[PDB]
Amino acid sequence: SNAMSKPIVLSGVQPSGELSIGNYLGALRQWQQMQDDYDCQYCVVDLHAITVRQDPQALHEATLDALAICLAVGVDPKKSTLFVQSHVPEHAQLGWVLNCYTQMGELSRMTQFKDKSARYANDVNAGLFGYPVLMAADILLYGAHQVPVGSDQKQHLELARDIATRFNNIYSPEQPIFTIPEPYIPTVNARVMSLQDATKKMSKSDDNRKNVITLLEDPKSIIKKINKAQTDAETPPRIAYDVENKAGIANLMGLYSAATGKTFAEIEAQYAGVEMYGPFKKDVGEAVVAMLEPVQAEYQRIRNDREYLNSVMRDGAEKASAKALQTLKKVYAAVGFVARP
Amino acid sequence: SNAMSKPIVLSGVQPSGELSIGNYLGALRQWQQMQDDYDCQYCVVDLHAITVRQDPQALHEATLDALAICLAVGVDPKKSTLFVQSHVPEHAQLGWVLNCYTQMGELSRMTQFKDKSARYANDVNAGLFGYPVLMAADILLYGAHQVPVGSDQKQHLELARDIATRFNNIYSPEQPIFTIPEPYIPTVNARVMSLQDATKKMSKSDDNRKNVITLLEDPKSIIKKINKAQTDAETPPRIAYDVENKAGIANLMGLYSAATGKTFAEIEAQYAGVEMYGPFKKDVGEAVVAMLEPVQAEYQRIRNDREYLNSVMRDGAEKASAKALQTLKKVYAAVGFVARP
Repeated sequence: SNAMSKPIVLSGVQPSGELSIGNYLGALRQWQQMQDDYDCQYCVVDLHAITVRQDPQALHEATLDALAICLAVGVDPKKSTLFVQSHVPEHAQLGWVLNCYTQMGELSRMTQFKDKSARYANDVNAGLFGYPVLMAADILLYGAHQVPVGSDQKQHLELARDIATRFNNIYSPEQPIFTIPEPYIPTVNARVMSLQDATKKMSKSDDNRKNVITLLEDPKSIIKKINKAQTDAETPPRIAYDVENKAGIANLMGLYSAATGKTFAEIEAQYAGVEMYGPFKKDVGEAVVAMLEPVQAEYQRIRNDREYLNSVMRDGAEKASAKALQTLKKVYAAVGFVARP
Repeated sequence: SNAMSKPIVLSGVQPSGELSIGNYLGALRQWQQMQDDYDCQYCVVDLHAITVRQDPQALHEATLDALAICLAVGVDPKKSTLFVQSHVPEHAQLGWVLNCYTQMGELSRMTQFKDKSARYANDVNAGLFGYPVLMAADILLYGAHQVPVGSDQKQHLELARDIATRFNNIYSPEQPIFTIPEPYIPTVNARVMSLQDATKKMSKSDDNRKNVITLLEDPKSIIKKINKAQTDAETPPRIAYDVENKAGIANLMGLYSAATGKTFAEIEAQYAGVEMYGPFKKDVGEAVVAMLEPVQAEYQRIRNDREYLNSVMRDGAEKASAKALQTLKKVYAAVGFVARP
């Protein structure tokens, strides 16, 4: 009654890299609907970005890029809580407290830290080590019931659960202070594969950019990449859906289906008797451009309306802090701090 | 012109344990004067207290105890910046950022962490590991030129210097953002020794309480402890100052001198020809009670005036945040964050 009857979801949005068409089809395309079915928070995680050395100007602009992509796919500041992490002071504050309820061993065993320790040698910074604790704060501040996490963030989510449980057991065993978060289950299981290796999931961090279409990719680059996509060895060519034997075509059919709304049964019929993949790949690229272009256009407009973006940031930070401060006050009272008068 | 012409000093005040008469004579007795000669901040470090498991109610009350002891020795909220750490949100915020410029190796080699790791086994928490970074934030927020540090905090102060230098070299090599802090040099080198082992400095954390007089110790306990203090083996007894050969008497003479203003030359003359230590120890205990009692009385009054304490906390947090936020904004801009609009 009413937001109180929907689950609370918190999503972390990175201000770095470029989102892929897999991220779009697997997640962002569904955000406008999720905003109606869940009480959603979208946090642009700039405090986590600086765990690796960032060019300052690039980070600044990437933050605005992330905010604008959220708006472009239909995140509404009035219907969701959309904000930049560093704008909401409660995040770092709860993070410090939660450090005191996190075991060193729990952080040292994190696979993401162990990788970066190996890459950076003695330079490895304490932020990279500690960011799972800050992630836990990010989630727990909002009492999120559900959190979307990639494969590489699952261990981190488990630690958040462990920290919340530990704290609740100490301070509030009968009326818990923290909600124990669970993974969010996406409503579309998109299967977007690397364009030149259809056996491998499309990855936004792939060094091989021939495998990847990004959400803000130039339409001409999208067309070229799709025209060079893996098909299959079937002779004569046959456009039919089959992941095991026709993986490349299956990936193209999945893209065409997403872009046009056509079912695999309609696509098979459309190309019945066509013994060539070239025209089909042209059709797919054009369809993918037509799907993304409207998002790109909305993005490019929103992105250069700084007065609007500032309004969004201001209103989101206020809305987020109002919620987060309630949690922070309860945590501070529980551990024994004197409340600020 | 005018506060801008005095050095900035930040002192950390623990909300745990009990301050000793050595802490009083070595440090706190001089705070009223320091407040005039330096631009002083006194931070009650409750965020650092929770790096070890605290009873919540005990921590709450210990915070108020610490605040009241500062006021009782003459820290004036109008002349100094006196506040509780957790009341000023900028501390945890800068702490997170500074984690990202601190090497894991720098924290792992800290002697204080290595001790606690050995004591707590797998329980050792990430707060105990990371608190040098938060200490650095506590200092750097105020642009402190000088920081009083005990032997056990010197390594931590060096890390603050290292972090400030590293950050300045990256972001501001010509116009530094951070002031590089140095140790504060106390104006009185008090030599307050353990009462039953005059060869060892009096320690507030001594398990042997017979060695320690605390600032808020009951006068009757002070009298008993001083009457059982170490003297020396000289026969006939002779009250004369000599640290190497008459350490126990030297310690008692130092206490009597502090308490009465009498020089060692006056004390020697006062007891000329007196071949007994008993009357002298009675005189010392009475003098020490008379010195501390007025502080105790002011403390006990201030401590139970919650409206006043709340005023002090409110005004101090406002004053501290106004300074700290200026530093935080500069740091956030430098690393590349979008400023909250």
